[PDB]
Amino acid sequence: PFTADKGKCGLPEIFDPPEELERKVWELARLVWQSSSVVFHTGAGISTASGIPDFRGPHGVWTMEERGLAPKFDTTFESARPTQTHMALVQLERVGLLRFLVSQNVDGLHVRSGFPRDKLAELHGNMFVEECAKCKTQYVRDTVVGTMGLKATGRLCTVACRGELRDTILDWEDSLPDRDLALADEASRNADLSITLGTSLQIRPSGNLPLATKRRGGRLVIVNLQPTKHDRHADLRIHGYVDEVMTRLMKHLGLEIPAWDGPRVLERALPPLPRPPTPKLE
Ligand SMILES: Nc1ncnc2c1ncn2[C@@H]1O[C@H](COP(=O)(O)OP(=O)(O)OC[C@H]2O[C@H](O)[C@H](O)[C@@H]2O)[C@@H](O)[C@H]1O
Ligand SMILES: O=c1c(O)c(-c2ccc(O)c(O)c2)oc2cc(O)cc(O)c12
Ligand SMILES: [Zn+2]
Repeated sequence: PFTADKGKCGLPEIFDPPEELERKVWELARLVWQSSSVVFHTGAGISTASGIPDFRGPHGVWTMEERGLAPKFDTTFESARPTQTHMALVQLERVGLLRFLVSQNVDGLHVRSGFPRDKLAELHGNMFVEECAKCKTQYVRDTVVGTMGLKATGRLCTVACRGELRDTILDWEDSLPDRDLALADEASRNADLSITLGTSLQIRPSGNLPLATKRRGGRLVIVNLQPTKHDRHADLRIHGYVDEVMTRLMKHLGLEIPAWDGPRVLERALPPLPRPPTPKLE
């Protein structure tokens, strides 16, 4: 834990100049239009624009620690709002353009945005989620569960059980929840398009799931300000802020980014909404 390898921290950021950024986001649109099964992979980069620092960015938690400085939070977890990127992903699922969403984020924003939990793998856990050690029932709380490392929180299960509730935050030693990783793995293998957003892809095996898409000739898009572990495997690398990339993508797809109603939990995806007809792609 104290000597846990925190990987490559504080690499220089890359900014695609505007003409190139505009051309890459057009190519991403073309890829989304052409794909049968689109899977998104998110990391801490999608939450930096809500005030939650990442881990390995220039002011990330691990980067600052290396330099003997502290990360800065501009929000609590409870007062953090979903970004434009978070809400774009909600809409993409609703119109059937996203098959599944794999996140390394513990910040609870995908759940709180109203993204359906049955299309989400939360590989590293959720700050707001406790789980019955007996029956495995999960409770999505309105405040952060005050423990980390799969510890007893002190609350008990209420299923019609009295099982001990534990946090879902993996420590360095803990392996990924089997359900989340198994669904994330099946989605990534069966996808013909994996898109990574604000992850450096340094964690194994979370960071490696997008590569599974390349099996049977799937395509891989990496959107990130820094270099990533798997840059050389990407069909398309977009170096720009994920909110800029996603608002431009949504405009190309003719989709609006929906309103956030405040924190709301959706267990099961709703029936798909209508979406714009597809352009002719030669
Ligand atoms: N607004 C932004 N737009 C685009 N890219 C961004 C933005 N902000 C940050 N980035 C990029 O976002 C990337 C975020 O990379 P990392 O900080 O490694 O986070 P992870 O989610 O992959 O960390 C994985 C696990 O490691 C930890 O131990 C935990 O257990 C994590 O769950 C950077 O490369 C930024 O350049
Ligand atoms: O529990 C914690 C936590 O999860 C995170 C964290 C950091 C960056 C992220 O991008 C993120 O999603 C979470 O930081 C912390 C920093 C502390 O001083 C104390 C904590 O207890 C946490
Ligand atoms: Zn129980």
